[PDB]
Amino acid sequence: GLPVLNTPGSNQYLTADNYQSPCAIPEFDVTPPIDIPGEVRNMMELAEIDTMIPLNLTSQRKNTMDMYRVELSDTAHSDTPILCLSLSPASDPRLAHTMLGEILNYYTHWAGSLKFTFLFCGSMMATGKLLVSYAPPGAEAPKSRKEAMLGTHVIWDIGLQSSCTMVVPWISNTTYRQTINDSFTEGGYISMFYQTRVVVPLSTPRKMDILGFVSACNDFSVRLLRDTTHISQEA
Amino acid sequence: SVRVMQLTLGNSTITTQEAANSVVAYGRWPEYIRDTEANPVDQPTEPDVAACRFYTLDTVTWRKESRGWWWKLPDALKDMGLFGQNMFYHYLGRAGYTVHVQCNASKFHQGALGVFAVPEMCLAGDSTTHMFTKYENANPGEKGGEFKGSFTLDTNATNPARNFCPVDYLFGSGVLVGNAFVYPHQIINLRTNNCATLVLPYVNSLSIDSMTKHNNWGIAILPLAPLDFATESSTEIPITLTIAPMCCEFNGLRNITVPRTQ
Amino acid sequence: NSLPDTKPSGPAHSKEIPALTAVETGATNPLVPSDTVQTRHVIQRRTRSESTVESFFARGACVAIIEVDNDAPTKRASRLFSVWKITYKDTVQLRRKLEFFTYSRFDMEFTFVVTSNYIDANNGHALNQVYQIMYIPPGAPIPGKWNDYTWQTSSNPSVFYTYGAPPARISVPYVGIANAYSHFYDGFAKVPLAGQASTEGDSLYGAASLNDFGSLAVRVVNDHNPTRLTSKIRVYMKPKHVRVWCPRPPRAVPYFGPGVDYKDGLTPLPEKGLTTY
Amino acid sequence: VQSGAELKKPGASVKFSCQASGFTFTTYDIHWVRQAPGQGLEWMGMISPSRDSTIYAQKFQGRVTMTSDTSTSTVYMELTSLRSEDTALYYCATASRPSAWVFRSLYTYYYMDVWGTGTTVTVSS
Amino acid sequence: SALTQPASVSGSPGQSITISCTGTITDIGYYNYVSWYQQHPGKAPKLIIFDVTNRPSGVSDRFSGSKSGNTASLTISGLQAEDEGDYYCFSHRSNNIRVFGGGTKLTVL
Amino acid sequence: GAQVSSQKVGAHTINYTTINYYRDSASNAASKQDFAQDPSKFTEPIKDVLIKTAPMLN
Ligand SMILES: CCCCCCCCCCCCCCCC(=O)O
Repeated sequence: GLPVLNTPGSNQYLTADNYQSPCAIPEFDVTPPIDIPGEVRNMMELAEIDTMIPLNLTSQRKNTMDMYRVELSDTAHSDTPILCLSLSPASDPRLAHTMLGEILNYYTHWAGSLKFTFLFCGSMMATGKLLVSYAPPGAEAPKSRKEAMLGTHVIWDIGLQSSCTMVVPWISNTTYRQTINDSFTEGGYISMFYQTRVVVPLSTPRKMDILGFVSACNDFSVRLLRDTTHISQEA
Repeated sequence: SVRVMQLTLGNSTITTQEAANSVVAYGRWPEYIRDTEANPVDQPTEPDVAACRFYTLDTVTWRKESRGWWWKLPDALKDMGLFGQNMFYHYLGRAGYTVHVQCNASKFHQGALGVFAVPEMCLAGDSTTHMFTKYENANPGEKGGEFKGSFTLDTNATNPARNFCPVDYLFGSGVLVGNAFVYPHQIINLRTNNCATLVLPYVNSLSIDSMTKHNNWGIAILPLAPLDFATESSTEIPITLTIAPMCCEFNGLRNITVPRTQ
Repeated sequence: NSLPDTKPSGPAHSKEIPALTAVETGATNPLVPSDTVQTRHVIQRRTRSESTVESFFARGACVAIIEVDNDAPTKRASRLFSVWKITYKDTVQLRRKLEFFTYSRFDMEFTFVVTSNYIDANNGHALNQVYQIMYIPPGAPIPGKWNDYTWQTSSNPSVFYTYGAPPARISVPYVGIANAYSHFYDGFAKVPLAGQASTEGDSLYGAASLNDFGSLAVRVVNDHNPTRLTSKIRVYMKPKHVRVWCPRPPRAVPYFGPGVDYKDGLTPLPEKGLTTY
Repeated sequence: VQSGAELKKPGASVKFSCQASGFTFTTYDIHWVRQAPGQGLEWMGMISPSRDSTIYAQKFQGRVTMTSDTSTSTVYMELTSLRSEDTALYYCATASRPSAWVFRSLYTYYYMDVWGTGTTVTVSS
Repeated sequence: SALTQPASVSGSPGQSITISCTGTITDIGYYNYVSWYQQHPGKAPKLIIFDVTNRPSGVSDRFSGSKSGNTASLTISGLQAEDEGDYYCFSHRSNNIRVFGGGTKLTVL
Repeated sequence: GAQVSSQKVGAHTINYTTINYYRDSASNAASKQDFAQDPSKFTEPIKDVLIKTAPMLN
């Protein structure tokens, strides 16, 4: 009889323990594994894949195939924005239902850089330039090209290479950012503007669509697992 | 330089001049069963060039009102020659695939197609009764099926249809179609490329399975951007699939399987 | 190990174009922030340890609530024993986490939490109860009564739990007949043949085995008290030593049955303007 | 379990009444099964007074509405329009015999074990 | 959509008979909620089997039940003259619809 | 037959000790020592070698 003392925390069930346990089926011959292609060892291998963003969540456009498409036009030059994003990779209604957003809804803290890739789906004869900008927070959100020129921006020329990637750098006052829509540790503002305009010749469609993609970089991390608000069960 | 390719398998040859690239799904080329992973004990038959060749399915037409198309493998190649005969004669079958999608248009056209290769592409039914879709509707063959714009419930309890009702933004399975890019994929954008090539290895939880009971891969073609041409009244361009099996082997030889069709 | 460090980068004017890409080829552009903006040297000490698949599946989840009663068998037909067929698909959270992937292979640890309650305490009192949890593999006989011969457990594994104890915990190995579990099965159990009748050859779409992992049988060992006592045992399921093999998009609509079907809960995204932040 | 009356009229709506005990009203589900003469049994629907949820058969979905009354422990069934095939004997049944098999993973399934004496309705001029 | 039963089964006293009930998938062939009911003329239906092989209290032991695929069978061993009447098959369909059988008249010869 | 290994150094001895008490491997605790990763089979599943500075279509 070895003298022992029972510490507090005895006879509890913690859901996240790592204790050993007896086996109900001893001496079982486990079927040996095979080399199935595509083995996933980390969730951040899946967040580094481009997935489409439901950018156009207008009431006639949402929950249809039209919500992934933003319509560009042949009309004259203006400094009004084409799209606007609030950079909350979860709890923005556009970004939270991407695969990056669905992985990040299982976590409370995120850190790292993001890649935004926009694909041009017009004709070959269609030619134009675009300004894709990122504004770090603490200021008024840019409603014109003159305001968003001062931030981090990429000028994209439409040509043979049909898509361009803007890398949002990790500019933050904290080591990790919170998943929910907290005003503290907010992400920034992302918008797209016309630099010059899209011009087409005759016998060409004057309206063309753009498709946006989101993915994480190699410096991306999450650190505290949680439940999601995207699933529910009745009764 | 990169934009030209020549594929050859068996007696068939595909040449393209406006290719993007070729995607090998999950970085794995198709291969035969190694001796360390072989579950059946009988000698496999390997038809080689009799089965590993490019078969061309029926041509579907892309227009403005079209919402998508889908196919099942190896169900789409069940009537395609000696591959279909070796599938129907044998109990077990394993094949990798090279899927080539062809869709050409002029430089004044616009549009984009998403070519998605889905392992275990399950589709939802049309009724309240769960898992009630029959074999004849879940295996249409070379004609495939079509994605629909909205969900419609079958109220006929006397003679139910027992069919799929795949909604294209729900991808036929209740997942958002923007997140379908985690599958191995290529995009046919008409200003960029006229073809898509996917090389699919054998992906299953078994080394070999019954091909007549089980579909390993599903190919989904969805218009990511709609077709438009010159602001005129109507336009219609064709889409052609060409699928080649790779590394075929079959084990359990018995009499012919004639499935019920109605 | 730590993530790769941010190398310092100056201004660039060259033929190299890392920003231009083509997503028609099916690849992600592998860009870092030094390819687009000027960066400083940052030594990164962050790790991806919590984002592993083992840490993702490290938490247990409730899969069943099995209800048993202790009562005299002569009145009102109380549930003296109850049988539950083992599946994960009736609770949505662990089902969604598993249906992130197609194929999986893990050991599993079970945990059973038992609570008891009095229907009416004015009828008397009752003693401490002992609960028997019997595993029924597929093919083993099912009990028909609470005092049947099948509860002797000559070959079936059984766990006896005294009320008030710490919760009962066992582990099982990988018990699948394949080389991995299949979360999705695009197929049928049997193929209908030509010439046979319409009642023959039908099967469910995606069922595979109808009884794949068996059932759990729960009863109260003790005899009947004058008071009716109800009891709920909650099954908590924790995967460990996890390997997964094919990533899938997560489910965006409410689940409807064991398959991929949907009836309601559609149109999930809310209204948000295009040019409003 | 008691049935209200026995009636006859073509065309117009006929209301049914079934009164049970107060324990069985709040705990168990109440089912409606009809029986044409020599033609076997036919399920019509379910009223569950603990949560006031209704499930109807697809043959009787548009015509049959079921209500509940907690003050008298009585459930009601109304057929909004009647045809000549609806000449049948209508039973009121209480589902209180349970199954050992757990319905889904959280609920209990009950079979019918207590049946009322019935109600005969004739649809003829 | 109703379940299939034979119209009439006949037998002498002392013999062993079997009444068969064939349904479909999403039915008997999927669930274990298969039950049997007995109806004498003028009476309410009485439950004689509630789960697949299980009997309620008070039902005589000569009744038995089994299931093989999409078919459930009720077997009466040692038939008596008091068993004359109708036998009804009952099961649960997966769309939460409860459905009966056609009914089998038993005649004791 | 004890196994000694290093734990996490967050807010921080360095080592911890684990002994397997049961015969079968399903009884063992989660080791959580895996840090293998290769996203290139999902992010670049292309037969040709991708160079980020080059044009992707050439
Ligand atoms: C004394 C009780 C013993 C309990 C025995 C449990 C039997 C093994 C259960 C394995 C469940 C597997 C669930 C996931 C499989 C899948 O992904 O299809």
